[PDB]
Amino acid sequence: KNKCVNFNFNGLTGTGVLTESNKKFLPFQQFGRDIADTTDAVRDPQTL
Amino acid sequence: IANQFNSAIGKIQDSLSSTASALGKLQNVVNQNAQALNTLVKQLSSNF
Repeated sequence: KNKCVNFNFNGLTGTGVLTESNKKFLPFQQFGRDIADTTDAVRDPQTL
Repeated sequence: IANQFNSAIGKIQDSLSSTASALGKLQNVVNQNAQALNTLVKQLSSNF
């Protein structure tokens, strides 16, 4: 956490830092996006 | 003249606190710059 690293998820690849999010996700969706098709939140596939 | 001048200043505050379309010239500058930036980011998802 808190380091600009590389992301290798199941269906996503990016670069950035990882901090705590105050949002709420539904169990029928993995990640979230902004209004300009940019990713801002990802779910860990191991722990919820 | 001094009573007509003080009554004309007080009508500007009643016109600006009720009518929100009085500053439409300054609102069109901000809205035109937001559509030009949202179009540039949304064109990255195209395939060409």
